[PDB]
Amino acid sequence: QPNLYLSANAAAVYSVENGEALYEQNADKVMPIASLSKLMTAFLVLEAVDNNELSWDEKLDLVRLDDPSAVSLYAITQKRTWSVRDLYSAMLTMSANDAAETLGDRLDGADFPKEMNNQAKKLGMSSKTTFVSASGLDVDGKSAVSTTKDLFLLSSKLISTHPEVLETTSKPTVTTDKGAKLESTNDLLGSIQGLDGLKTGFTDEAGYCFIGTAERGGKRVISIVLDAGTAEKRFKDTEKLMEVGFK
Ligand SMILES: *C(=O)[C@@H](NC(=O)/C(=N/OC)c1ccco1)[C@@H]1NC(C(=O)O)=C(C)CS1
Repeated sequence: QPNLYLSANAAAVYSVENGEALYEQNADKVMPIASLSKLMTAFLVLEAVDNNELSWDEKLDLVRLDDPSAVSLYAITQKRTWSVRDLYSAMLTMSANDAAETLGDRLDGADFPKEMNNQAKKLGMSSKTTFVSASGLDVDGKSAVSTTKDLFLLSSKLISTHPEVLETTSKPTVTTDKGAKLESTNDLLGSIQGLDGLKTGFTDEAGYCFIGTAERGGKRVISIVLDAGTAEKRFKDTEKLMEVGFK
């Protein structure tokens, strides 16, 4: 494998076709993942719509977060009622934590972390993965953790099961029906040709994290960057991983 000099502590890029690694650094090491948890929440929201168990047009009131300081749709808008569609978009574009928690609570109430971990097992993720909340916020001091290998398995399963997820994560801005603008945290959209996802994350413990995905000519790759040093460097790391991915 090539000799990359990444900011990330743990990183890898995989070809979706055979699931095989084109670069791996610390790909078995258990890492905090933070807002990357929202990809499991998206999967379960998309499953519930397909199962005739949830409506895109259902109106829900945002749940209140124990810390009013965290990134939240409510603080940006002063608007409490939102459709499932817009909460889903907010979760994936700007990483609104209260959107993610409102969706998880609607799906399974208090038991939603159990459902995330049940589904982690069904998707082939190892027992090193632990989800604690729909948003990736710590609960009872407990943090969501995984590995780049398990994160790949979740990502590729999300994309092959619900390809329409990329219709949301490929957009630099999502405008809801009523005109609210939801700006994506993925600053590489429009910079790498073929890049259409997937999810950012950051906490002090997790560092700056990003799962990316791009397809050129039938070939899809998924890159995972964990614990980069700055908000810009997880993207510079991704640029290097995409270059290896399409070599
Ligand atoms: C997901 O990781 C989420 N992070 C936080 O809400 C958060 N938690 O700290 C305990 C935090 C602290 C400082 C900034 O966020 C979203 N992560 C990011 C990002 O990927 O950079 C943004 C832009 C929205 S919050």
